[PDB]
Amino acid sequence: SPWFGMDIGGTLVKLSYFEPIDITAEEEQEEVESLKSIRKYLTSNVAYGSTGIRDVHLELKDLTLFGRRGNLHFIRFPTQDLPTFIQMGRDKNFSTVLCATGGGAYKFEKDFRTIGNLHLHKLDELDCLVKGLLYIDSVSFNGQAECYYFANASEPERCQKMPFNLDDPYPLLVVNIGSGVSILAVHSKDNYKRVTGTSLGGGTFLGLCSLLTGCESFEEALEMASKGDSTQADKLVRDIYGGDYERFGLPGWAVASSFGNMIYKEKRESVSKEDLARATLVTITNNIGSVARMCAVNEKINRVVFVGNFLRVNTLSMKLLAYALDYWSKGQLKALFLEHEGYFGAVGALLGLPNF
Amino acid sequence: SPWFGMDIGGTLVKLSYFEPIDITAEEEQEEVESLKSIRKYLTSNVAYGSTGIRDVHLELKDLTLFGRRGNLHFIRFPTQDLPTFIQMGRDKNFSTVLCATGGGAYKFEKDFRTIGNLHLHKLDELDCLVKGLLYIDSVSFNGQAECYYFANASEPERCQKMPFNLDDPYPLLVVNIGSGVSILAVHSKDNYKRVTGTSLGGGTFLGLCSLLTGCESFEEALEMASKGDSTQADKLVRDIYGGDYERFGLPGWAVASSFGNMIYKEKRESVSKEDLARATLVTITNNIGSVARMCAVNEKINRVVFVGNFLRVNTLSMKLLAYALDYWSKGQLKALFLEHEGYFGAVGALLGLPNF
Ligand SMILES: Nc1ncnc2c1ncn2[C@@H]1O[C@H](COP(=O)(O)OP(=O)(O)NP(=O)(O)O)[C@@H](O)[C@H]1O
Ligand SMILES: Nc1ncnc2c1ncn2[C@@H]1O[C@H](COP(=O)(O)OP(=O)(O)NP(=O)(O)O)[C@@H](O)[C@H]1O
Ligand SMILES: C[C@@H]1CN(c2ccc(Cl)nn2)CCN1C(=O)Cc1ccc(C2CC2)cc1
Ligand SMILES: C[C@@H]1CN(c2ccc(Cl)nn2)CCN1C(=O)Cc1ccc(C2CC2)cc1
Ligand SMILES: [Mg+2]
Ligand SMILES: [Mg+2]
Repeated sequence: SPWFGMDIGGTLVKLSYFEPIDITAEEEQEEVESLKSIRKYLTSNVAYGSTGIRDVHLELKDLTLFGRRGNLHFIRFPTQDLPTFIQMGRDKNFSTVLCATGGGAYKFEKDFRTIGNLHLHKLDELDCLVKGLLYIDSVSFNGQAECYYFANASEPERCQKMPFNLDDPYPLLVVNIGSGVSILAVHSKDNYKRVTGTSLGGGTFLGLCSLLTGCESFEEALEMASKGDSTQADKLVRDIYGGDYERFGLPGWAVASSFGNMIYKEKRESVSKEDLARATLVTITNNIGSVARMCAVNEKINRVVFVGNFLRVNTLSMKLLAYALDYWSKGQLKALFLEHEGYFGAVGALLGLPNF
Repeated sequence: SPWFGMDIGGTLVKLSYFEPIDITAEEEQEEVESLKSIRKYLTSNVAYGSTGIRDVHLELKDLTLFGRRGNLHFIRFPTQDLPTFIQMGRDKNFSTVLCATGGGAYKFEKDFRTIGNLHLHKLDELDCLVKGLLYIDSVSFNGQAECYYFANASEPERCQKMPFNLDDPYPLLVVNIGSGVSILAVHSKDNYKRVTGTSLGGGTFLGLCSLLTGCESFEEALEMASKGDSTQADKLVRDIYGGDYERFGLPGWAVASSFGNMIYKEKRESVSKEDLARATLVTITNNIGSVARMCAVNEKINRVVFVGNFLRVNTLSMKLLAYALDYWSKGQLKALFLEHEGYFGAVGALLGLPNF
């Protein structure tokens, strides 16, 4: 049986697949054509159907897992297309213990059981996130750091991505930005809590963008936002005060009211779709950073790691988060990021396989 | 000189006016026609021009202030129309010490000084809020409680507005929902801090609503929202899990992703403008309640009072706030509201008049 871990989220399915590379001669005889066909299909394609993608650059090579050497692969596709995945799974010449997490492990349990003799084991979506994150960081990204930060995030001429060491990772605030946001306080390998969450997450960015701009993809939304000026939509401190609000240390450039200039008909008429995309991104990202900061201060944790796919190919939000956390905490908190940010739940699920 | 206090916000100007009612015979001789004309104009009209409104139901009658008996009046108009107000102020037969707060006391300082021999004294917008709130509560609302809560906010068949006693008001978390949000921790009459704020406030509700629905007023936006179903736009916990997320006590009805269903083209095509208005209101209100709760827990304050004009004629948001704070704090925090919620800064400004 192939070794998969699966995180079925509200928006995306993430799949970790361990490809053995130490297959012997007698081991290839004792394996069925369908097992060979699935291994060949997964490793010889980087697009699967019309919406599946293997993130080739994330592959972990020559990993020893469960006493075998192999490569760990990272694949994603829309949860909306899970029926197609399950149909392909029921197809002839494919007849497995599947560790699954995320909400969809429960919602689609009965659908996975249409695959004959498949054994589905549901695991908790935040327990899998924790052990996946700790595992990838422990094995490294092919010898490079899994974790990084933006050095000198206050100065743009200096702000550069730099590796960050998490060899003693506790305590840790994990901010999981998916469709919504979950915020976790990790005190040990076996001691963590969901301290809170927010419903203003990646799905809010994509949903509002689509309504406001007509964009048809996450990437198109980000490309619109990169061209925009959020201050066309947002009311700033200087629009209210005429400059800084000195008494409480609020700089004139801080957003006083997100989309607050859109109360004026003449401004709604002059704002561009790119401006609205950028205002949506800034609004969502700042609120996440602000909630993360309050949780860090309350939990007394100074390391905040942001994960989830809201941040993939999204350097705008990452830099905004890095700069904001540093500025508003007056340097007391650091924003940390992880190369495998969207996949930790899927890896954690795969790690539960020995328990079955 | 008439006794005014003025709070010039990013969206609305609030004006408190003290009308003396113990004017003697010899006092009426020694007063100028312009002073008489302004008193008559203010007390004989409830609409001023096309956008000024006197909130007659809020009037405090037979108040003793600065050793005089009179009535305290509450008037509001859009900051956008302040040029008209200043022009009327420069008009002949109107030729005052004006205590002003809010950002616009600084932004429009030079404009107020076009009124000859007017003396403008700027006061801080949150210091004025505190002393105004404490003062109105101390004098009562014509003998009724200024402060109220929604009893049994978890049960709708029982949930009713009830008076709340703030005779010993400290400590207190004050959540000021204007264009944006400021959150204050009040420990004594002279000891308070702005613990944080959020840029997702009343101007976000009105701005996003106008973009999403075409509504042209705050009241039209609220009326649209009252007819809508936010779950048409929002992705709920049960849309992701199929039911409750038991492990972390998240009910199926909780919003997992605000506007998160709008990532699907077919749902954007079926959602109504009323649904989007309601989703905007729920998103803004829940985020405010959530931020207020984190601040209360961190500050160790169990009384949270919500003020600002986002909540005027807005019982939907008030009940949402009451229910949410009670539910998510498991009954440890109570949402408190104030009858004069939009005007405390203007009253605080007026109270600074003796210092000049
Ligand atoms: N190709 C993509 N398609 C859709 N959303 C994308 C894509 N790439 C990035 N995103 C963003 O990533 C978010 C989904 O992140 P993800 O961590 O996979 O959440 P999820 O697990 O599907 N949801 P959840 O149930 O809340 O944990 C979306 O809301 C988008 O903001
Ligand atoms: N007639 C109205 N016109 C505009 N907004 C209204 C009106 N009635 C209620 N509101 C709401 O009340 C909000 C303004 O509240 P308010 O407390 O007066 O803020 P402000 O002082 O003008 N802004 P700020 O500079 O942040 O303190 C608006 O954003 C709307 O959500
Ligand atoms: C429980 C928290 C805090 N909520 C409030 C609301 C009002 C108040 Cl007064 N307090 N808290 C708002 C919603 N929440 C969330 O976690 C939303 C949420 C749930 C579930 C997910 C992921 C799918 C797992 C992602 C996101
Ligand atoms: C300083 C706070 C917190 N901000 C962040 C952002 C990122 C991070 Cl990481 N942390 N905090 C977001 C903005 N803020 C505000 O107060 C916004 C704000 C300013 C001013 C007003 C009123 C006009 C007085 C109303 C509202
Ligand atoms: Mg997820
Ligand atoms: Mg204000």
